[PDB]
Amino acid sequence: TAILYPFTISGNDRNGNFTINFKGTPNSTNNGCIGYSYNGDWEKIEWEGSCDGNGNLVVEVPMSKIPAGVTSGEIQIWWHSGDLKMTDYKALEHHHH
Ligand SMILES: OC[C@H]1O[C@@H](O[C@H]2[C@H](O)[C@H](O)[C@H](O[C@H]3[C@H](O)[C@H](O)[C@H](O[C@H]4[C@H](O)[C@H](O)[C@H](O[C@H]5[C@H](O)[C@H](O)[C@H](O)O[C@@H]5CO)O[C@@H]4CO)O[C@@H]3CO)O[C@@H]2CO)[C@@H](O)[C@@H](O)[C@@H]1O
Repeated sequence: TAILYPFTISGNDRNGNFTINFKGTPNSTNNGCIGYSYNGDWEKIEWEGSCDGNGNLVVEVPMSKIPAGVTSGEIQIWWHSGDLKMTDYKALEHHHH
């Protein structure tokens, strides 16, 4: 039961990380990706992790994994053993709550 969150980025700036905060069922098992179209073809930077006792999960990916010229994509949740939602993401110095 996939969940998709669209995003837009600069095509040029690639310093730092793409950081995602999720809230979900404590101790849940979760995975997904950061996906994007690269010259029309879909590529995926997979992520996985378990929520802590408070139900929080932070995912970090280097921005350098997204090729130059890419301007849009989706944060995707794939597997979630309980509940999971994106509460914030940060890329290229910009938070999105
Ligand atoms: O460890 C937990 C659990 O994992 C189990 O195996 C999982 C596995 O870990 C993954 O969760 C896997 O994930 C697949 C998803 O179920 C789903 O099919 C997903 O589909 C994506 C697709 O990959 C792609 O990103 C697609 O992007 C679109 C985009 O949305 C946009 O429309 C654009 O224009 O087009 C692109 C391309 O079409 O979006 C889809 C989501 O809608 O793909 C995942 C794999 O890449 O599922 C497995 C379960 O079947 C087991 O190992 C288990 O034992 C273990 O407990």
